[PDB]
Amino acid sequence: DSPQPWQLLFQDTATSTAQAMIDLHHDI
Amino acid sequence: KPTLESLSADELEELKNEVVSEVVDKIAGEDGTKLADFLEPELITAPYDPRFPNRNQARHCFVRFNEYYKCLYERGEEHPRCQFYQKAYQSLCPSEWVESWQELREKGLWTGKY
Amino acid sequence: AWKTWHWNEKRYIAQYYADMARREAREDAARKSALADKYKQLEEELLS
Amino acid sequence: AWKTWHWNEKRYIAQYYADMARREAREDAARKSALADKYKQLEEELLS
Amino acid sequence: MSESKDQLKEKLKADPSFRAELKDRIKNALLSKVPASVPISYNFDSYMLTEVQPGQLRVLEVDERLVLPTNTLIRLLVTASDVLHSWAVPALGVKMDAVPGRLNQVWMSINREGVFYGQCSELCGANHSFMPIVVEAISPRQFLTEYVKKWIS
Amino acid sequence: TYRPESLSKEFLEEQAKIGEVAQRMNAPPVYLNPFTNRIPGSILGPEDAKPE
Amino acid sequence: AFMLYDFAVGLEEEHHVTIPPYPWMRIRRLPGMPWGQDGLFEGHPRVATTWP
Amino acid sequence: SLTLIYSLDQHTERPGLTVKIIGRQWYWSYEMHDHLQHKLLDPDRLVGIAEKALVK
Ligand SMILES: [Mg+2]
Repeated sequence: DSPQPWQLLFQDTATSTAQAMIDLHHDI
Repeated sequence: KPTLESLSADELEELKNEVVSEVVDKIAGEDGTKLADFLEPELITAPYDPRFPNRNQARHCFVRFNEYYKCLYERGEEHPRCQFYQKAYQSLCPSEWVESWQELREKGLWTGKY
Repeated sequence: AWKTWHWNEKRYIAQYYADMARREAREDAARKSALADKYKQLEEELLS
Repeated sequence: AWKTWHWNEKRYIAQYYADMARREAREDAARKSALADKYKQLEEELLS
Repeated sequence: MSESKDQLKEKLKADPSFRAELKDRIKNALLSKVPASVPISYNFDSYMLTEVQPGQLRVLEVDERLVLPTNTLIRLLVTASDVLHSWAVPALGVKMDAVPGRLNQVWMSINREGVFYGQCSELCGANHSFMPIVVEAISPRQFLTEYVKKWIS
Repeated sequence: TYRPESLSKEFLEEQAKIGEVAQRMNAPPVYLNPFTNRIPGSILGPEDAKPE
Repeated sequence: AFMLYDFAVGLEEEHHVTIPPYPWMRIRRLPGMPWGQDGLFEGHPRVATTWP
Repeated sequence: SLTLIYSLDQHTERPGLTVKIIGRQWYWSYEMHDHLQHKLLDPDRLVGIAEKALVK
């Protein structure tokens, strides 16, 4: 929803599409 | 007294109308300010046109805006299809685009036939 | 190890959305219950 | 490539028959609902 | 007169087909009490807050948010007026450029309520840093019973 | 030439009191990032939590 | 032979078709041209400058 | 990845809202023009209630 200090990976998601994109990235 | 075995169709229809109205005015109201707990709101937007498949949807806007004035020329001003086209282009087109298109229509610089 | 961490996080997300659906099923049952209560009131409103 | 084309066509046929079954469930639900309405009418026909 | 009204009620008691026809007439009369369609329309601008309070985020906070219902298929038409801009909300997985003369559509459906932040993601001038995006998500029944009543004239 | 006022210690203490909470103008406030801070799916925000 | 015929049937015909000032006609994003007001090689502008 | 690309169009439902987003220098502008209509929620129970109100 918002970025966090010292964050490494993506932000949290509220659509299934954004989650699917993050899942594809982790698979790669 | 004209009974049900002697009444005609139009008098029976008027009697049916009176019977229904005299009770539904008590149920729902004369205006309908009592059905707010039994009403489901729903929002209507522009439907998906199969003719316009790409992500750029400017042509859908333009064709709906033109179909509105074609409907207005051909099938009167108060036809339901013309209102459908009007709500369809109003749902898609930005307001700046539409007002530019009426100023081009008013200046005479619209290339449509109608 | 990386895919294990990812699967753990996806498990938490699935449990989160299941709990949210469990909650959201509760208000909509009580809404229809209140609707049926108003229907039972309007039933005796037209019978009295 | 040929087998990929054939598999795609079979996917379309399966989707067609699934959507046909989705349609076909709707008419026969409203048939039994109408039958239950006629049952609810004949119920009060023998109770009035 | 009055007995013929009572005879009409007796025919309602006797004939099921007349009972169904008068029930359909009741349904027709009840739909006449339903209020007609009203248009919902707004046109507001969203500007970055120059000074923020605790509980607000610097650079990312706006004055006017975009309010969207959840569990609803929403079409987003993105365009521009002068230069190229990009409407990016990283939490919702939408990033599409705003091109002058184009009308780029996005289909979006949000799973959960919340407040989602974003910025503009295409270089557009000296103040490219200061065009943030905030999307507020609420439930559909709240959206259709309270928020859209703010835009009825 | 400009150090912003959201990095001063008073702002930081008042923000740490609130936490990662976002207000809403049409709805009760909501927890930000409910997965990385492990808020359960029954709880949406602090005011709607109403602790037992 | 046809080019030598064309050199003698050149600037003698005339066109009086004025063009309405459509938004795609006579673009003037900057004022004028680097050489003057009208286009280069343009003896007779044909787009309506009155419009009516 | 190809399957995720072709899933970006999700027009298989009734759309419920349209929002026109306009980018300016330097701010955003949001627009809407839709129609709100109301429908009687489960009218057949009210139809039967009126039926048993008129039968007696
Ligand atoms: Mg770019």
